[PDB]
Amino acid sequence: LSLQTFNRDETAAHLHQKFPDASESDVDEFHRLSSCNPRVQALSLSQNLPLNDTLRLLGPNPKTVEDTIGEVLEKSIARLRDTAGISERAQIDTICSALAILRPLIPLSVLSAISGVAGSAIKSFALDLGRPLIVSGETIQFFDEPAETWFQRRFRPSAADLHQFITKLRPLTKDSSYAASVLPALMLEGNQLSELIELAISSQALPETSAVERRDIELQRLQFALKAALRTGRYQDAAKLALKAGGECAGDNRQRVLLRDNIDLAAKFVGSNGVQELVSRNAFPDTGWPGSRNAYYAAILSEYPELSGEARSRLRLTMEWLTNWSQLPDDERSRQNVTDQDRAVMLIACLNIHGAEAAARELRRWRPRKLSFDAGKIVAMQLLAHARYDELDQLAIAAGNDISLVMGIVLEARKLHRPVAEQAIRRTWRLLKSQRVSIKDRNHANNQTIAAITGMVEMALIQSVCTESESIQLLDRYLPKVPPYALTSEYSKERVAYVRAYALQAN
Amino acid sequence: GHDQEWESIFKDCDLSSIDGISAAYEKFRNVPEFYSKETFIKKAISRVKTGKECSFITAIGAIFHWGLYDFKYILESIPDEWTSRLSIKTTLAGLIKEYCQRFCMRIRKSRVYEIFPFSLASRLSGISEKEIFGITLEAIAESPEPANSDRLFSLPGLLVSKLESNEALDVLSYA
Amino acid sequence: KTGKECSFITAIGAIFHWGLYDFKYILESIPDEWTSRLSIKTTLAGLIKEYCQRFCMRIRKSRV
Amino acid sequence: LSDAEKYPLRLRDAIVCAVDPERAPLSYQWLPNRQNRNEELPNVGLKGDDIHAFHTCSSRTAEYQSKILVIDPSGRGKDETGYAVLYSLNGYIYLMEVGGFRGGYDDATLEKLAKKAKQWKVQTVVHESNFGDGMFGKIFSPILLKHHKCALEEIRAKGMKEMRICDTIEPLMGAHKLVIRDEVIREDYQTARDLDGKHDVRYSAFYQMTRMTRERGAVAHDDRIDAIALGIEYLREGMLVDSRVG
Amino acid sequence: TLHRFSSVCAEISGLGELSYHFAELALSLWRDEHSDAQIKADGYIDLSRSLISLDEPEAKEYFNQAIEVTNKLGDENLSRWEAILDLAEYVAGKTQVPPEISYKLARCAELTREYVDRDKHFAWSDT
Repeated sequence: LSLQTFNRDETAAHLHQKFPDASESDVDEFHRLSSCNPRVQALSLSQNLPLNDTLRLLGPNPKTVEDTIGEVLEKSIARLRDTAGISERAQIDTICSALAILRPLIPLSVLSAISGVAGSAIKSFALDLGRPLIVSGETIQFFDEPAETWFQRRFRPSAADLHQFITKLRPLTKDSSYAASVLPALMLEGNQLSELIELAISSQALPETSAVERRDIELQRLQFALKAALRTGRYQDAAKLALKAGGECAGDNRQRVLLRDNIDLAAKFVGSNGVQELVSRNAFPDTGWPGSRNAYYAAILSEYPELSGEARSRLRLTMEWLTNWSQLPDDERSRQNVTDQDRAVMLIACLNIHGAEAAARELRRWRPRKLSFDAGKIVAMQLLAHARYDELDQLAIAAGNDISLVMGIVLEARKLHRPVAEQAIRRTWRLLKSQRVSIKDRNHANNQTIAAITGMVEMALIQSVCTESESIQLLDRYLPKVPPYALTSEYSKERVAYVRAYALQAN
Repeated sequence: GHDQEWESIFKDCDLSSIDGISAAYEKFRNVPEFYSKETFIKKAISRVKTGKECSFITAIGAIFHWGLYDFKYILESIPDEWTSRLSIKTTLAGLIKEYCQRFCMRIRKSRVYEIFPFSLASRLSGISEKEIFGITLEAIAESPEPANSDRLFSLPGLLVSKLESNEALDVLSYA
Repeated sequence: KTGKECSFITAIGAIFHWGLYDFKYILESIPDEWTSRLSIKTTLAGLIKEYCQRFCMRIRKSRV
Repeated sequence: LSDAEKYPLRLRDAIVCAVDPERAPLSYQWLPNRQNRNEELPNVGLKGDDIHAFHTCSSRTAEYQSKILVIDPSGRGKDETGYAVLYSLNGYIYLMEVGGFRGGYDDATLEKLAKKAKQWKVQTVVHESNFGDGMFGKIFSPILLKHHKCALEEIRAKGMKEMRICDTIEPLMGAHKLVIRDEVIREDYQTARDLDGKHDVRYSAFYQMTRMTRERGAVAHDDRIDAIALGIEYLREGMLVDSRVG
Repeated sequence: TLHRFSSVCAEISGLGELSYHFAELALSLWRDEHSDAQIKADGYIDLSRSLISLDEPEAKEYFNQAIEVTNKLGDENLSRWEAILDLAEYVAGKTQVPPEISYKLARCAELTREYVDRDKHFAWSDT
């Protein structure tokens, strides 16, 4: 018989003993980041740290208290060797050699095949050693970068190990995208150079897979055959390979930005395994302030329920970097631009993980209230595309007195002929009637005030929220008495809004 | 003019030692005006004693750990008389090899602008240009980093020194 | 109904576990408008392969 | 006759004045009239484009808010490197020099540009960047720093250059926010020299401006008006700074 | 405008077929002609996004086209052309050259002039 690890309810009943008021998402984050292992949970909770620090030390790239890297890890691995049985120590050394050479998302089956060790021994080794390793699903990972670098320098394999790994690995390449992607980097180490050259030059086969994976295998083959050709004096083939490889490299670089900028489609047409592998390999580049990547990684993970516990832990890591940016001097801060697209993706991530109200609170922390209008249009477009009407209604109600968000939402909702929840429109109509609004551009053109006011009036009319006297008073407050310029320029952005507004006031 | 600024900068600065060069550079930095590295180089060459030049070249090559662009100045500044002595030639050959190995992912041959003057370095050191491209290529073959697109589209301009013309025509027809 | 055709094709292929002769009718019955949409083409391309693999000992080319 | 939409840009819609280098009036009002029309400046514009001064302005004067120099470096082959000098105050944008130097990255051109950055007491140097070139700033800065010191900043723009120029200048000129220093109109017209030194109007900035169209075959030469467009766009977008509280 | 029509007609009952029609017409205006790979890659993304609420297996295929098209010509030209010139001016003085190679070099020069924006970025005299 076999005995089974904790489920979610067991972990919740464990966690509420120390912190009897933790929320569901805290239970989710604590259940994911501890591999459902009771000893790990007890060991972490025994420190009597605050709750947020207890979660933070289980997250990616924790506080590097070690001034001289790798010191305690050497002792831990030595002590693990000394206490093991006489049969186990070769297997421990083999696992150490195997982790130093593979690409970073290792499935346990391939590691078991190439090393010959049973999977449960690998899992028990990783549970004994603790951080920097982690086991989740059927995958092994490192969670800290200089620890990983020191490990890859300290335990680099020998020639006989490499020969065994190549011989074991090569038959699997007919079925696995991972094996086909990994093999050339091992052949370059093994000095099987000519086989690598003829592997890249000739039309050697591939497993059945989508385009996003096939591009990777093609590029890796070319990139390592170039090195082999230069090492064996095959200069004509080297020049032809360089010309062939430049376009593939540029195509990969152009592909990754396209995936980054279109999270809504990318999360849907790529499976969850590919989504985890994109984060693991660190594929997205930054967008002008040093911690930007983690904003998008938080978003794309949040589309899947079962990855939710990881998603929060990435979002938690983002708010550190943003905090640092807020503390720079003004001249330095003026050189690190933060765009409205970033605010939109952070708003989407927080809405998916926490809720509408917690999403709405953070948008009020940015000082010029123009920014709420800018973010609100993008969020409304993304939500209306996928027919998520009730979530948009909840976000509209939760906005409170931050009327710019509502005025953006109704402006985007009017274009697609969708209704909006009447509670928020009644409240914001009540606020509009008595106080100034001006969505002022820094540019002296494309002032959006007329379009937003007209959209509000159209929405109020179609729902029979207001009287016509109120509408006349409101339009009369805003329409200029002399004609503005834009009526006689065919490329001025403002023209159609004025034509619509004057026609509506006249009728 | 401005001579006494120089007479203050080189005050007790032993240019034959490593430390005196750094002291002189800090004295140059003390009153921020007229920054032009070549002027400091030229004057320090004007002040070195007889028979200790090679110490100066090795020191000035070592101290500032020169970037990609700046190295051009030193080769440009050496007096012609110094070419008559063979120790100087072998020292310059070693210092050229140091640079060619340190920046193998960024050296290229261009029509727009000449970052590194191959012909001048070749004449001063005695290493022919066909050896300099080989020194760059073997350092590329050893390096652990992957290449970028700009490195990949400038390798044929280096590999072309190896090929016979009948092979280069095939490469062109392929391209 | 519009927008659920591929579900119909996959279902009607799957349910009856068709014999050798009967498969002919399905290809014969599909309307021409159905050809304009790329999902339908990839679904049919997926369905042909299973037939070609299931009956490899009986498929032949004939004049009669 | 296509006279209203063949050429978007007209010289009638901008103020020309001999502004003071240190203070300027805080507002202006526009009315082209015989009293305000100039008659002595050379004018390459099409028939009916007459240079006019302002009609009335405020008596209250203050120092300018920001001061930019813009550079468009020469590409492949021999062409002139373009540059422009612009300041700003409230909605108004002031243009005070435009011209060009012929050559490459030789020391003479860069020395002249550094001295020009010194002469007007500029505050920021801005330039266009393309294709991952990466050279020009690294080359130029150690030459600049011995004359004047300030930050250097790159941009890259995208799309149809002709439509970008038209769609940048036309909203600004329609709001009549553009004030031009007087002698510029002469200086450009004097400096419009071919390689041999012969006079040729095709190198004049205002000739390039008045023949601009929203077409891909619009004009063969653009080196000065492009620097004007990038200066306008940078003064338009660069003023914003955000903050976060909590 | 066509994308907006495609999106709106998907929610109205009984108008669904037009959602395909307005898509294909929108494809016809730019699929045949020259443009860079990024501008082309952006169009299939909007085609894909317009049809999500209606027929998701059809929406997937335009995403596959968007991923596939990114290999083609783009900003990386004028780097490739310099390598071609570096080869050609090495081989030029030494041997006889067949006429068809010389013809194809000029044909590709005429092709590569079309993609640049400003004329000053193209190497006339060297070519």
